[PDB]
Amino acid sequence: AAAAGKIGAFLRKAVAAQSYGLMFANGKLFEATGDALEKRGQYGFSALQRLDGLSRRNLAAVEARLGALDSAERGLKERIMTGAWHFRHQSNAALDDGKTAAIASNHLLARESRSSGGNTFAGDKALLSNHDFVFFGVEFSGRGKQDKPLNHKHSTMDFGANAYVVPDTLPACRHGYLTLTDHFFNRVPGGREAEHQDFVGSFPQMGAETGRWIHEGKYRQNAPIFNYRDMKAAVALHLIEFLRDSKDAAFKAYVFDQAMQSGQALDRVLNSVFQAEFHIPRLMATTDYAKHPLRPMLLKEAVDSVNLPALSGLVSSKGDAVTAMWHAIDKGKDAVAAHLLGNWRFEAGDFASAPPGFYHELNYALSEHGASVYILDQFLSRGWAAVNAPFEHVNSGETMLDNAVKYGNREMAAALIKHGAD
Amino acid sequence: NSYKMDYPEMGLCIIINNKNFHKSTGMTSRSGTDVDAANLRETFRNLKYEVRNKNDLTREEIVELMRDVSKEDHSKRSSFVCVLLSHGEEGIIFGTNGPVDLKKITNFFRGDRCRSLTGKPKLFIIQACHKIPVEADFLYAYSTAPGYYSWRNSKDGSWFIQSLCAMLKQYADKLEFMHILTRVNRKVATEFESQIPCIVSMLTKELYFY
Amino acid sequence: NSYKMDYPEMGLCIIINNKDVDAANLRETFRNLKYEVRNKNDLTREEIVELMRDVSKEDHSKRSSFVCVLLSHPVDLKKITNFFRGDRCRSLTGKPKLFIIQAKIPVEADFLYAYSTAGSWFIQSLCAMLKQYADKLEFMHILTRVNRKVATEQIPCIVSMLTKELYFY
Amino acid sequence: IREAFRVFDKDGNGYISAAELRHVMTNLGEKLTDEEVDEMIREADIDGDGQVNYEEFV
Ligand SMILES: NC(=O)c1ccc[n+]([C@@H]2O[C@H](COP(=O)([O-])OP(=O)(O)OC[C@H]3O[C@@H](n4cnc5c(N)ncnc54)[C@H](O)[C@@H]3O)[C@@H](O)[C@H]2O)c1
Repeated sequence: AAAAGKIGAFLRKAVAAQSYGLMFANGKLFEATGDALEKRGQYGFSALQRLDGLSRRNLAAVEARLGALDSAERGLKERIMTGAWHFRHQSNAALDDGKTAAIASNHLLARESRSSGGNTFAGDKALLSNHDFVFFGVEFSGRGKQDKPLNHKHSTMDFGANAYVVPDTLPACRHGYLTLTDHFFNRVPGGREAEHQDFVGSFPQMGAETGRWIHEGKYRQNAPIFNYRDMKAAVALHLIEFLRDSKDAAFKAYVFDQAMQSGQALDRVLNSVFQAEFHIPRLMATTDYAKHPLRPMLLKEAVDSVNLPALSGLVSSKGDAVTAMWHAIDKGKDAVAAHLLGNWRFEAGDFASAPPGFYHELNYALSEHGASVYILDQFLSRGWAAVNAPFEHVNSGETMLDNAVKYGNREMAAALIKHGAD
Repeated sequence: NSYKMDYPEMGLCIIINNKNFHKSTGMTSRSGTDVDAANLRETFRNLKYEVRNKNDLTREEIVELMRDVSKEDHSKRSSFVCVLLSHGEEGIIFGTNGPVDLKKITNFFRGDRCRSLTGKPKLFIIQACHKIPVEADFLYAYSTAPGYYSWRNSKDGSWFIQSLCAMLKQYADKLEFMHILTRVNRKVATEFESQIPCIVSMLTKELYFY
Repeated sequence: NSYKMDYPEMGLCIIINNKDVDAANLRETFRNLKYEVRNKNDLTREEIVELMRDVSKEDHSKRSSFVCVLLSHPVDLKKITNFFRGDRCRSLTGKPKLFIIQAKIPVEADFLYAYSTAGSWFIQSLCAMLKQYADKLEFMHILTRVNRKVATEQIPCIVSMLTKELYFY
Repeated sequence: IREAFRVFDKDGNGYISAAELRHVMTNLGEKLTDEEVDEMIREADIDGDGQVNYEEFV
């Protein structure tokens, strides 16, 4: 009965180890800084305890730089480390399933057939290899998860139009880690481009200090990472050190008078000095969350992060059908095209000129670098594309088969020789 | 004096755009670049030029087509423009296969070897990411060292190209040419830098697009 | 628009001669522009790097521009330009630093190196156009006419990074 | 270490101790979500997942 709690926690510990062994085996910082682990298919608890060892040294090092402190800022360190935190995802995909939230990593999502469209690049999977984590943005206000997120933006990106707020008391958060900046862009935005200009604007001449001050300027990118235990002390203990090396009236005005009002006078302090980030392991699923529609979704991102129920609600006439089809022609959205080909009835006269915002003709777009073969097959064997017509605007004088053989696409060259002549 | 660009049409505009690179050489994807060629094609074709866009050329294709555009004809043409957008680091443009030195491109356009183009401008806009060949009436404009540290909100275009296209659509009808390139230097320096383009000019007269 | 060229006093024009009528030709034509002329005669092969370093030590804030006519026939300018970078030479900020040279280029904020061939044709034409046209044309156009005259009678190569125009009146 | 070893009371046999019974106990006894349970079961799945062979996970 209650003995199922041990297995329920032991396996949740087991699943989290592998997403940490990946980052501590791959990646280059941990190789260069001595924080690397030998590569192996089956990890153990060596990967998990290494985070504990590395987070303490990150906390100890910043602790030693400061003295014994004083009673003035006890209303700061104790105020922060005894508050309530709520993380926020802000993604454009469908993550509801009625009354759950199956938010998945990049490695899990790409392990099988996916509905991807996130914001990972090469190097992130090479320099760090933290693609097996679910990222979150922190809120320090401590209000209810059902009221609103007042910070609609991370460092600079607006990752989506649907925030998924979760309490930090969830059992799945116990194995994440915190970083005071983006783990790959170790640079706080400062003053001019930081959000909430009504706050930073009223307080000048510290925005230069918050401007671009990187963290752990030892290897210029060796970002500090903290455990779940140490994630609350570090955001406040680092805040004091930044204050100590600062000179202003906001030093004493709204850092030691906001302790009574830990709402918009504390969220905006910590969200401007730092840029927090939480990394939950492979998957985060819970029935305790909130979905806040921040802004109405456009049609472009309903195609990129494939969301068919929202996309079907967006299109109203055939005019938006071809525009959504032109979006699917790029990015290689196989699933979007199949959905659109079942509802509307297109014609070769539709795809005769690139609509505004598109820089390539129909024949070039189909044979681009990352284009999809499924849409090419459904265009050639439907009387919509001329297989042997040559390009007339960009790289002129060539045909589709030239693109396939330049970029080395054997699966597209075979498709072209079959469905056409070339 | 001036170049007397009253010929029946102005010369060509050739745009070379390299974004996807061979993984053997180890180059970044360099996204957000096809908008630049869109701006450049519309801007230069606006005046009188015959734009020829050429995406993702090779180490040999860049050299070969220049040897083809050099020796075709220019007796009825007034100027000549070339634009290079690539991922070169040194003063050499990197092809998708291998690095190519700037000298080889311009050897075909010297007055010795391109007598159809003599006494006429030969512009060269280079946007890398300076072994200049000395010859009269040439003009090179490098713009190296990007890296303003855009976050995951990736840069839409590039500072130099958008500034060049912006200042040239209105001012390039009464304001000279070197009076425009200095403004491009200023706009990048002031509004963008919270490294800078160089204007290696060897023109013997002035240049007016009207 | 253009550089503001009406300071109380005008910048130095240190003419580092080396080894001759062109030097006297340069002295008279830059005196007419209300400059301060400092002729230094023949120096060593390492010359005086401190000569212009000490120039970068006074208060140029009352001086509107700067000219260094390095007329020679093995010291690079990278170890000379570094004294006028604008951060360690904040006195000379946002104001022209012309380097007329006649026998590697350091990209900086506001510099202009008019390097030329190995009185000579370059100097004779350079002084003549400033004598005639230095009332309507900016410094770019005088350098262009000088560019035409030298080649049509082995060519000057203007390299400029100035963010504004330049007028001597 | 032994507490988590011997907590697997619902075993029946040494090597054969889960089959799919692990799927049954987690979603019946706690409030775990099925999307996460199946991913949890994905690990330690060699079609029989012997208890002792999974204690080399330390
Ligand atoms: N999302 C954030 O709030 C956030 C916060 C801090 C930092 N970052 C940084 O920016 C980058 C962006 O990462 P990311 O969060 O966009 O994710 P990602 O690049 O790793 O890819 C995940 C994508 O899959 C989507 N997805 C998740 N579950 C799905 C499901 N069940 N069905 C369909 N789609 C699903 C997610 O919305 C996201 O769009 C990260 O690498 C990280 O470096 C993001």
